[PDB]
Amino acid sequence: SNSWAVAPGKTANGNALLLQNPHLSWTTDYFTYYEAHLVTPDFEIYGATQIGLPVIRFAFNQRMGITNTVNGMVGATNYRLTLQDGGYLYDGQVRPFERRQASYRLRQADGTTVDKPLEIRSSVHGPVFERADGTAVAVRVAGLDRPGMLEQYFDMITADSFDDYEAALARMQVPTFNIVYADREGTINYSFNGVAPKRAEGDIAFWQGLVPGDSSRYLWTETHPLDDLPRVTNPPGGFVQNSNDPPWTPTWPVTYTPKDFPSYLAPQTPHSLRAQQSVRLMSENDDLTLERFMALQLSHRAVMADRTLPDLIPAALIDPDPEVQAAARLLAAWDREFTSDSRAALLFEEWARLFAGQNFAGQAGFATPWSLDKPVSTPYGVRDPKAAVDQLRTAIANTKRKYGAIDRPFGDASRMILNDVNVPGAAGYGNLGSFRVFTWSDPDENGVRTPVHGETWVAMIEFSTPVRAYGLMSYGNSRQPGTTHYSDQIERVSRADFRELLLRREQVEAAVQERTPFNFKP
Amino acid sequence: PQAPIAAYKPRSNEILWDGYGVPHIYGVDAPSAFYGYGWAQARSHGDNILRLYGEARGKGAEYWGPDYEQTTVWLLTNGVPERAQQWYAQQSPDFRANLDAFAAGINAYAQQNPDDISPDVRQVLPVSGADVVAHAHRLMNFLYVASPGRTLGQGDPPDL
Repeated sequence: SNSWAVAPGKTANGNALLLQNPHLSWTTDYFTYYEAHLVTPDFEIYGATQIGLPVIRFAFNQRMGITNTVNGMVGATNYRLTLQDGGYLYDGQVRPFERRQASYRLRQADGTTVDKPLEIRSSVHGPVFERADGTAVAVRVAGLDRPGMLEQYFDMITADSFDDYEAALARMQVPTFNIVYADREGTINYSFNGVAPKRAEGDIAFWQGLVPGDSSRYLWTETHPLDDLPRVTNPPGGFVQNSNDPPWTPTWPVTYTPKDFPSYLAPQTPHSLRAQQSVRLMSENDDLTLERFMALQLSHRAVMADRTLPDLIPAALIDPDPEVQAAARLLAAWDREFTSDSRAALLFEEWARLFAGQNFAGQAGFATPWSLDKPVSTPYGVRDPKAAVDQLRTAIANTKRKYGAIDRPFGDASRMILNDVNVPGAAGYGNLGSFRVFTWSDPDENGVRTPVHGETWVAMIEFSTPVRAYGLMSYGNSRQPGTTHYSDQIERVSRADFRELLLRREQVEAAVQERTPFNFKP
Repeated sequence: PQAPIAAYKPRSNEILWDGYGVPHIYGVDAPSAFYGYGWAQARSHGDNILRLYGEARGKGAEYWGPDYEQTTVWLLTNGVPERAQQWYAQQSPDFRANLDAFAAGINAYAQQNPDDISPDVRQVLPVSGADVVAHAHRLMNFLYVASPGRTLGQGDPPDL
């Protein structure tokens, strides 16, 4: 997911801009987004949210809006228990489990149910599970006493002012997520939000692994308030951003560093090349219009080719294999953009799968390692060019096997297909540098692949008066069988032809195609 | 200090749907708008909403058999359905009425359009405010924050 908010001073017209841009699976049911507009005499909210949620997480209106990305807030601990004498060892002594006999019904092939017993054991830590390998793990989830998640979001997205927004946020009822805010009064804000246990030792990796379950040393009981968490408001650089990177370059220049916070809140890992592009696209551009803001959102640069091709190509041209030499010349002539008509992109992906791993996040191949001192220009270079040329040899073979050739057009293999709509793909993998993301599936027998994940809901809002906003939903607004509203936006997505989002009553009345009178009698 | 445009004051309850199937729900008050929103979501994503609410009740194994059983064990072991009843009761009166209205909207959609609801998920109806709280609880705390995979030492969810 990506998220941008831009302050009035960084724009041409003087109105803040917001990008909503979550990346989730295109198939997983509970991750499916839905767009809607709710209006009463006392509030108005427009935007998207996961199905089954009664409040809009990606919301905006005439005054303000927010967006979200995953931050991985470590709100739970998995504890390894030491079992002994029917109990578990804890502070020197054996301690018996709480145990409860529950049961549930299980549907049978013949349509009947049978009653199945289920023991539920807990230690002081929490409920106990047994892994296949025999490890007894107790899971301790924070924030189980925070009933107001939905209402917090509801009050945040209907806030009359930034102060009311912050006060709602400060309730700590929403247990995770980076949350970015902007409004027509000119305020922008980034918050690394969640419910994080207060701990007296251990960095994030320690608390992400199995923590010893035999001592009160590691049994946390309190959680941090909002003002202990990384936050940025109206910074000198005039924007905030997050593209799932750790919260250490949410703006530029920065306003804090990792030392300023406990080491268990967020990782200090290298920022993805997409996250590096997020920072560059905002920082290097001034006098932004909504139109330019939108154009920048479509960025689809093979940044990793920028970091590796200078070293890889000459090394590859030294190789006696004429096919490797030809692969090198094809890559050398590529403009390093993931366009539909690129003949080199698929081959470059296959090389990168080996150089940087199947997720493209590997660092060991680089000559110059990532550094927070050069957070948008590292890592860089090819450490061992001879090895990397061998990887290219293998990649050539992989590319031919998957796609039929080393120079099949990107948009001919990469398609977006919903029902009977089949359109050319562009952009791609985030970890290669593409800001606009389409996490292409493995190809079928004919070398055709489609997005498993990536752009879903995309909206860009200028908080002018009235507001102006544009958006698309990759997979439509309906997934019910027979709907005409599943495949009806993907062609527009293939051309980045965004819909004007219609908030004013007169616009809605002009666009209406169906009217459902209702009434609610409690 | 320029003020925003005048807010629209709805005088009747109606959904004006546009040509891409986006609902613009106008309510004369908050519960009416939440009901409209529940109705719309049931129209657009009804089957999968009911299925998820069924799971968050702890009833996945009971309604749909073995493929849903490990989620049932995860959610019952972590007390999710009962905790959702607690959280529902612990809502403020006003917000509880919005949640009840959302659930009523779902139920009303299904009641007036039973042909649009897949046979396998009909047994889930009616849904309640507490069902809505429960799915939100499972999603935030027991999918996002604490996943079955991390505790049980398994793998990561469907892509490739």
